[PDB]
Amino acid sequence: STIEEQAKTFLDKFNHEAEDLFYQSSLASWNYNTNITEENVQNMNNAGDKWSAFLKEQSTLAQMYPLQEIQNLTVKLQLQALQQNGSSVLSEDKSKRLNTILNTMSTIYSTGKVCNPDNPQECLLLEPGLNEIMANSLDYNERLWAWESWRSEVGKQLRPLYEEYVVLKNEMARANHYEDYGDYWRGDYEVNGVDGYDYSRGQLIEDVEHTFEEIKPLYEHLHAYVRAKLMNAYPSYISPIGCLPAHLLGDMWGRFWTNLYSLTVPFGQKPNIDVTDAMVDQAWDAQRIFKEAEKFFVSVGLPNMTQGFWENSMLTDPGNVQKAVCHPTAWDLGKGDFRILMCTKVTMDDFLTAHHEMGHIQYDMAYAAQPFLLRNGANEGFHEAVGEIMSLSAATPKHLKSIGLLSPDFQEDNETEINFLLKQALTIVGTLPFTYMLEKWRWMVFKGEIPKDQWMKKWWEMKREIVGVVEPVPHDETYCDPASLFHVSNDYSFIRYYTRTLYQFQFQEALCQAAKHEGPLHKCDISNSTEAGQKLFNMLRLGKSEPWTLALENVVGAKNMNVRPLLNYFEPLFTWLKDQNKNSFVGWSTDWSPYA
Amino acid sequence: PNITNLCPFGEVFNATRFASVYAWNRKRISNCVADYSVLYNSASFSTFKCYGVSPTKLNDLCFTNVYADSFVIRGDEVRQIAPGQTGKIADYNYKLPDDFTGCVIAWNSNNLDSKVGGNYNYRYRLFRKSNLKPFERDISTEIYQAGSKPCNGVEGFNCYFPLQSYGFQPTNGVGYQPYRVVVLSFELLHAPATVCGPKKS
Ligand SMILES: *[C@@H]1O[C@H](CO)[C@@H](O[C@@H]2O[C@H](CO)[C@@H](O[C@@H]3O[C@H](CO)[C@@H](O)[C@H](O)[C@@H]3O)[C@H](O)[C@H]2NC(C)=O)[C@H](O)[C@H]1NC(C)=O
Ligand SMILES: *[C@@H]1O[C@H](CO)[C@@H](O[C@@H]2O[C@H](CO)[C@@H](O)[C@H](O)[C@H]2NC(C)=O)[C@H](O)[C@H]1NC(C)=O
Ligand SMILES: *[C@@H]1O[C@H](CO)[C@@H](O[C@@H]2O[C@H](CO)[C@@H](O)[C@H](O)[C@H]2NC(C)=O)[C@H](O)[C@H]1NC(C)=O
Ligand SMILES: *[C@@H]1O[C@H](CO)[C@@H](O[C@@H]2O[C@H](CO)[C@@H](O)[C@H](O)[C@H]2NC(C)=O)[C@H](O)[C@H]1NC(C)=O
Ligand SMILES: *[C@@H]1O[C@H](CO)[C@@H](O)[C@H](O)[C@H]1NC(C)=O
Ligand SMILES: *[C@@H]1O[C@H](CO)[C@@H](O)[C@H](O)[C@H]1NC(C)=O
Ligand SMILES: *[C@@H]1O[C@H](CO)[C@@H](O)[C@H](O)[C@H]1NC(C)=O
Repeated sequence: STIEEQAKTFLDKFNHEAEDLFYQSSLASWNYNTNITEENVQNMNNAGDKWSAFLKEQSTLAQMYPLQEIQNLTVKLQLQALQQNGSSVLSEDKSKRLNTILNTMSTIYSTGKVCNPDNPQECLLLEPGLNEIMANSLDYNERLWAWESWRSEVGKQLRPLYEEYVVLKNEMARANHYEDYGDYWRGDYEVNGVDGYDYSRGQLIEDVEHTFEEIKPLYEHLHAYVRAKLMNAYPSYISPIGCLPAHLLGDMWGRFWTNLYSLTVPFGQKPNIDVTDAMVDQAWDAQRIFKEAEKFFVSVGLPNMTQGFWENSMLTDPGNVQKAVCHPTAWDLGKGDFRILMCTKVTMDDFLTAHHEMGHIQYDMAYAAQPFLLRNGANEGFHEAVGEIMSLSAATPKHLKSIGLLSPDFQEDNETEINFLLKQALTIVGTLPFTYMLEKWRWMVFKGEIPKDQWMKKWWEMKREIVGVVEPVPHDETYCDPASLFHVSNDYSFIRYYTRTLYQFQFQEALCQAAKHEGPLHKCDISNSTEAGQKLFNMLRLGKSEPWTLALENVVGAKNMNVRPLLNYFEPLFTWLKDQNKNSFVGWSTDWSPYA
Repeated sequence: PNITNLCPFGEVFNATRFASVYAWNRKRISNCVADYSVLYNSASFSTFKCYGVSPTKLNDLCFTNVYADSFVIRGDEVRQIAPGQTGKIADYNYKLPDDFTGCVIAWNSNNLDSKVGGNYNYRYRLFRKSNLKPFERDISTEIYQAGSKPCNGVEGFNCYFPLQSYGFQPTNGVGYQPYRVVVLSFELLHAPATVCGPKKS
C-alpha cells in the first residue's frame, strides 16, 4: 500500500472531525452577530482560535506526505490546500510585529477624524458626515478642503508603516517559494493539471490589459460626455482640453460615479421606474418579498429551499434592545444549515438585494455534496457574478409587469431605456480603469520596479493616462494617497472586482442565448426557462472540484475571459454617444493642471 | 380461535433507547400471531420498503421465526441499507445479503435524539481491515493501523481510533437528522411455521 491510500485515510479522518468544529464556530459567530452583547463576545473567541488551534496541527501533519507522487487529481488538489505554511514560515519575533502593524494600521484607518479649523472641538469620522459631505454637496472649496484634509491627516503617518509592511510581506513571499507577494495573490488563478486547461500565474498580467484595450473607446466617450456636463455645471473650472479633477467625481476616491447621475442625466422629462409606492399600496411585507424572490428560482428550475430557513433566519426588524448588525449577508453554517440576515424594508433596493442574497444561497446549496475542502467557487470572481446575475435579470420591466407591479398598460420608449442604460453604465463600466490602475500599481510596487522615491509621482502620472484625473493640489513625497482606502490598508486583493463584471456579463449573454430571447440584451430575461436552469446547475454543482477554465466551458463556449458581451450590452448607449458629442473631441491632455 | 398471544411489536418500535449502529440490537420473535397491518397502516414512517414479499400479501404466509434488527443512523445513510449497496455503513457496520427477504422501516426522530449542546452518544466504525460478511457484528476496539510501522497502543502517525461519534444538533436539516431504523427478516427453517396473522372471521 503506497502513500496514496494513506492520504485518503488521513483526509477521511480529518474532514469528519473538522465539520463539527467548523459548525460550532459558525454557530457562535451567528449567535454574536444576531445578538450583540458582551456575554456573546468571548464565546466567539473561545471558538474561533480553537478552530484555528485545530487547523494548524492538521497543516503540520500534511507534510510527511510528499505531494509529488500522488496520482489522483482530486486527492492532490484537496491535499494542496492543507499544505499552506502561511505566516508560520516567518520567525515568531517578526510574525508578532507583522500582526501588530496590521492591527495598528486597521485601527488608524478606522479612527479617522477631521475638525474644521474654525471649530477645532468637533471632528467628523468616515461615518455619515464627511462621507456625506463628499458625496452629496455642490461646492468646490469645501470639497477640496475635505479631500485635502482627509489625505493629509490619514495619508501622512501610514508611509513608514506601509514601507515596513511591504518588505516584511515580501520576505514572507520568498519564504513561501514566491519571488513576490503579487505571485502569492495571483496563485489562485493558476492550474497545472488537466492538459489543455493549464493556466499560469504570469498569463493573467498579459491577459488583463489585452482585454482592457477594447473598453477604451467606450470609456473615452463617457469621459467626454461627463466632462462636457461638468463644464456646463461648473463654470471656468474645467478646461475642454484637459481631464476632470479628482474631487468633482462624487466619491472620496472616485471608485463609483453613481452620485453624479443627477448632473449628467440625459433627458429627465420622463420619470424613472419606481414601484416602491406600488409595493406600499399593495401592503407587501418581508414574507411576500422573500417568497416572490423564491418563486422565481423555482420557476427557473433550481430546487426549492429547505424548511428551517424560514424559522432560524433573522429576516427583518430586530426592533428593541435586542440589537443586531445587519449588513446583508447569506450564511452557510455547514451540516446542511443555511440562513440569511438582513434588515429588510419595503423598497425596490431591498428587493434586488434579496434576489442577490437568494442567488448566493442557491449557489452555496448547489455544491453541498463535495468534500469539505472543495466547497467554494471555482475562483474568487464566480460567486459575486452568480449573485449579481439574478439582480440584473430581476429588474426588467417585463418581469415587473409579470408579477403585476407595473401597470399592465405601460409602454416603454427611447428615453427611459437610454436613461436606465446610462444609469447602469455610470456604475458598471465607470470603475474598471480605477481598479486596473490600482492593481497594476500595487503589482509594480511589490515587484520593486518603482523605487521608494518614485511612489507618489508614479501613481499620479499613471492615473492621468489610465483614468484621466489631475492633481487638485500637488503632493511630493510625504503623503500616501492609496493608503486611504479600505482594500489597501486591510490587506485585501483588489483584482476580484475586475473579473467579476466580465464573468457576469458572459454568463448572462450565454444564458440569454440559450433562453430563446430576441432583441437587445439588456431587455432579456431568464424566467420560465428550465433548460437555462439546467445549464447553470451543471456548472454550479461542480464547486471547486474542477479548474475554472473547465467551469467556463459548460455555461459559455470559450474558456478564455473576453469582453465582447460587455460591448454588446451597451450598444444602444454607445451608438447614441457616437452622435451625441459631435462637436467636442474625445481624449484628454495629460499636461493641463488646475494649479499650473 | 380467539386470536391471543400477540407478538410484542410495541417493545421494539417504542423502546426508550436505541443502540449504536456498530452494536445493533437483534431480537428473536416466534410462537405468536403477528399483525403487520397495524404497522403498514401508519403515517409515522418516512421509509417503508419491502423486498422479499409485498406488504399486503404478508398477512397470509408464515415462517418459523422472525428477527428484528434495530439501530440509529443519519438521514442521508438510509439509502445504504439495501441489498447490493456500498458505503461506510454497508461495509463496516451492517451488511445485508443479496438474497435478503424481509422489510426495512425508517423514521425520523429529531425531536428525541438531538440535543441543544449536541448528542455524542451514538458511534460508528470508520476504518476496518476488510469488508463485513452478512449479518456479522464486530465490536472490537483494536487500534487501527494504516502505515507500515506497528504502533504499541497509543495513537501515532498512521494509527487512528476506529470508532467515531455522531454530532446531532437540533438545527441540521433533513440531511443530517437522526433516523431510527428497524429491519425485519423472516427465516423459514425446517421447524413447523408458528408466526402468522389472525384467522379473520
Ligand atoms: C407506539 O406508541 C404509539 C403512541 O401510543 C402508538 O401509536 C398509537 O397507537 C394507538 C393504538 O395502538 C392509536 O390509537 C387509535 O385511536 C383511535 C381513536 O383516536 C382508534 O380508533 C384506533 O383504533 C386506535 O386505537 C393511535 O392513533 C396511535 N398514534 C398516536 C399518535 O397515538 C404505536 O402504535 C406504538 N407502536 C406500536 C408498534 O404499537
Ligand atoms: C480519485 O479518487 C476518487 C475517490 O476514490 C475517485 O472518485 C470515483 O470516481 C468514479 C468515476 O466513475 C466513481 O464511479 C466513484 O463513485 C468515485 N468514488 C469512489 C470512492 O470511487 C476518482 O475517480 C479518482 N480520480 C482518478 C482515479 O483520477
Ligand atoms: C513549509 O515548512 C516546512 C518546514 O520547514 C518545509 O519543510 C521542509 O522543507 C525543506 C525544503 O523545502 C526540507 O529540507 C525539510 O526537510 C522540510 N522539513 C520538514 C519537517 O518537512 C516545507 O517545505 C514548507 N513548504 C510547504 C510545506 O509547502
Ligand atoms: C418547494 O416547492 C415545491 C414546488 O412548489 C413544493 O411542492 C408543492 O408545493 C405546493 C405549494 O408550495 C404544495 O401544495 C404541494 O403539496 C407540494 N408538493 C410536493 C410534492 O411537495 C414544496 O412543498 C416546497 N417545499 C417547501 C419546503 O417549501
Ligand atoms: C441576547 O443575549 C443576552 C445576553 O445573555 C440574553 O440575555 C438574551 O436573552 C439574548 N437574546 C436572544 C434573543 O437570544
Ligand atoms: C424614438 O426614436 C425615434 C428615432 O429617432 C423617433 O422617430 C421617435 O420619435 C422617438 N420617440 C420618442 C418618444 O422619443
Ligand atoms: C375471546 O377474547 C375476547 C377478548 O375481549 C374475550 O372477551 C372473550 O371472553 C374470549 N373468549 C374466549 C372463548 O376465549
